Formats: sequence, C-alpha cells, structure tokens
Amino acid sequence: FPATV
Amino acid sequence: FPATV
Amino acid sequence: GAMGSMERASLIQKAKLAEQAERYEDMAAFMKGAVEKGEELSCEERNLLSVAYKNVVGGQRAAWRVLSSIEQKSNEEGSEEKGPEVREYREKVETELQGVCDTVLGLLDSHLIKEAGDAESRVFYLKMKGDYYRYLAEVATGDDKKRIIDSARSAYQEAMDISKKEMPPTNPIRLGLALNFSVFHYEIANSPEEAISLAKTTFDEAMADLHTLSEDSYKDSTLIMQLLRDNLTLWT
Amino acid sequence: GAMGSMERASLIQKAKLAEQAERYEDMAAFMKGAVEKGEELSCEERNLLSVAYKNVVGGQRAAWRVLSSIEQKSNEEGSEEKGPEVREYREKVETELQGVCDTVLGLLDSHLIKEAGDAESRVFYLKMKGDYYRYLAEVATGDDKKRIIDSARSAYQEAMDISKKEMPPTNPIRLGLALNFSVFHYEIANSPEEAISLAKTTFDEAMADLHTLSEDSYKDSTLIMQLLRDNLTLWT
Ligand SMILES: [Mg+2]
Ligand SMILES: [Mg+2]
Ligand SMILES: [Mg+2]
Ligand SMILES: [Mg+2]
Ligand SMILES: [Mg+2]
Ligand SMILES: [Mg+2]
Repeated sequence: FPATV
Repeated sequence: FPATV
Repeated sequence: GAMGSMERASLIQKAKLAEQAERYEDMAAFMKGAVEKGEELSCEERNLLSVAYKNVVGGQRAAWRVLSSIEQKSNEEGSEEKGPEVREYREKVETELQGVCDTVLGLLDSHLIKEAGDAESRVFYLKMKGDYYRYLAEVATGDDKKRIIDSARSAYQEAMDISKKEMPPTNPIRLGLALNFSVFHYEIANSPEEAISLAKTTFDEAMADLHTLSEDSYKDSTLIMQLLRDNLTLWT
Repeated sequence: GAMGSMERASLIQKAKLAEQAERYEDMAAFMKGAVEKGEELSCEERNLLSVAYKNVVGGQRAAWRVLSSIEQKSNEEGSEEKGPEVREYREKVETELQGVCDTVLGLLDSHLIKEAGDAESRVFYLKMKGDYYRYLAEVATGDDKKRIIDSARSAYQEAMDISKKEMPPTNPIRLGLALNFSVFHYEIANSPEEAISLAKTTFDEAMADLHTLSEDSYKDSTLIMQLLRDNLTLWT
C-alpha cells in the first residue's frame, strides 16, 4: 500500500 | 517482564 | 454524549494519556467529547483528533482487507462453499468502519469546518474530510460509490486551492494533503498519471523552498517529501 | 447473549476469522458465545478461547502499567499537581480489565471447569483460572488482595497436582502451567526462591523426557522450556 499521513 | 503463556 | 459531564481540559488531558497507553478508541472518544464542547480546536488539539481517528480506522481498514481477501478467495472456481459467515463478518467490520467515518465527517460538518477561517485549520479539516470519504470509497460498491468518490475529490480540491494560495510549498499540512490526494488519484479515482504528476510537482516545489527553512522546519518538510518520493518509486 | 442467535459452528468460524484479522475483542466475544452454547470445548476451541482473552487482557495490562507509572510519577515529591484525571483514567482502564477477568472466570465457573474431566481440559481451565486471578492480583490493592492471591494459588496448585499425576513432564500444558505458576510466585506471591526452584525442576524433568518424543512434540516442548530458561536467566 502507498504512504498517506 | 518475565515470560508467561 | 457520554463525555458531556467532563471538562474540556480534562478530555484533552485524557486524550494524551490514552495516546501514551496506545488506547486509540478511548483517545478518539475523548477528542469527540472535546470537539462537542463547541469551541474551535488549537493546532495541537486538531492533531490529537486526527491521530486518534487515524489509528482507529487504520486498524479497521487493515482488518477489512484481511477479510475481503478471504472472502474473494472463497469465491474462486474450486473453493469449497463455506456459507455466509465470511461475508457476514466482513460486513460487520465494514459497517463499524463506515460508522467511524460517518462520526468523523459528522464532527467536521457540525461544526469544525464552518468555523475554521485560518488556512492551517481550514486545510487540515478539508484534508480530513477528503481522507474519511476516501476510506468510505475503499469499501463502497453501490449506487453511491461515485458520489462518495466525488465527495472525497471535492474536499481535497478545495483544500488544495486554499493551500496553494495561503501556505508555502513546504508547509507539512500542504505536503501531507498533496501526498493523500495523490494516493486518492492512484488508488480510488483510477488516475495513476494525475497521482504521479501531483506527487512529482509537489516534491519539486517543496525542494526549491527548503532553503527558507530553519533546521527543525526542514526536518518536518523533508520527512513528508520522502513519503512522496517513496510513492513515486512504488509507482514508476 | 448478543451471540445467542448465532450457530455454535458459525461462532467458531468467525472466531478464527477475527484471529486472522487481529480483531481479538471480536474473537473473544465470539468464543464467549460459543462457550455459552453449553457444550464442552475441543482442544482447538479451548485454545481459541485462551488466545482471544489473552490478547484482550494483554493489551489492557500494558495500558494499565503505562497509566500506573504516570500516576506514580505525579505522586513524587516536586511533581506538579495535575488533578484527578490520571487516577480517573487509570481506574477506567483498571475497571475494564477486571471486567474482562470477571467474564473469563465466570465462564470457567459456569460451567467449563465442572464439566472438564480429562486431564488436558481440566488442567487447561484451572491454569486459566489461576492466570485470570493473577491478572486481578496485579491491580489489587484492597481488603481483597490476599484472597485474590490465594484464589490464584489455589487454582494453580490443583492444576499442578493433576498435571503431575496425569501428564508426562514434557506436556506443553503442564510446562506452560509451571511457567505461569513460577511467575506467580516471583511477581505476585513475593517468593522468588519458589519461582526459581519450580522453573529449574520443571526444566530438568522435561529435559530427561524429550527422548520419548517425535520431532514435532519435541519442538512444542523445547519452545516452552526455552521460556523457563529465559526466566531463570532473568532471575539469577
Ligand atoms: Mg467547562
Ligand atoms: Mg456493506
Ligand atoms: Mg493541478
Ligand atoms: Mg445449533
Ligand atoms: Mg480500582
Ligand atoms: Mg512443590
């Protein structure tokens, strides 16, 4: 999964 | 802390 | 409001305690109580709110994916019929996820967003609105899926427009919003090119503004720039 | 019983799903529902039950310790008075812990223990009874602390006597019970010498019985023997 904040 | 199962 | 009888400062105090104890459901309940006092949140209080709910829904999302993957497997040619339990339990987790998202969106709509007039508070809440619609979009499969996606897009876009007008390209909220909106394009809106272009432009404009920062602001900014680059590496 | 309308097999199926999704509160609720069907549990079902509640109370214990340590610090000479919030929130977590322990002990008492006639089931449930009284003892500070400790001791002792009579020294339940009863002596009953002697004798008697095992039983046994040795290293 890609990074989110 | 010591190990317990 | 189970938190109706507790002091606002005592709710914020206990929110920080629950964070240290890694009790994020408690943390979330305490911050919902705080928001419902009706006063605007400070910068630190907004971050306690987003930290609490991010961790709760983050665990629900991880469980939902585990259960989806099981459910999709029981649907392959040559899988042994198991009855309705996998779908039921996925639906249970899914319903509970949606209820958390509905709770957060309810707080933003009553009345966090409409009172947020500074760029830092308005962008932060609009980012949150986009995120929680994105979480709803990840599990959406119905008549409403398009409108949920457009609600995410619309919130992200208004937050982008204000952030571009009002904050420097290195502002951590602006960067985190760009990172998440770029994931929205890739993962939700099926627009990997938009996702890539946005992450690349955001990274490069921040790069060219690092020279204006103190060493601590430089740290906060490059931390998030690294996440943009990690996504680009993942996608190219 | 919210689980009153669900099939026993469907509760066990969902318990295993919740385990894979790391949803241990759900897992625990499903297994409480299963126990309340009134039928004895198989070996695998007993382990689903203990796994679920071990993880729930394990998180509550970790939070309680974090909050205790904060609370003890706010009580040091020269700490700044913070008001009642740290004690309140510690009490909230503590109450919820005790309610989980009371729930498990209630299941054992109604009616798991009284129907358990094989050594493997009776020892397993008596070990559990000792463990959950031990968790209550860790947070006990009142008129009842001695009796809670003696309840733990008494359950562990009956389980020890049956395990010594009925199971080989390498049986994993016998070993795990000895490990936990040895921690009870050290941590709860203030008897570090008894703790040490029990762990050492248990280790050495298992060692001398490994020769009788298959390679898979050897693995299960030496896994727990290593925990006994890790405790001995910690204590000597
Ligand atoms: Mg007040
Ligand atoms: Mg649904
Ligand atoms: Mg654009
Ligand atoms: Mg039936
Ligand atoms: Mg108490
Ligand atoms: Mg003895």
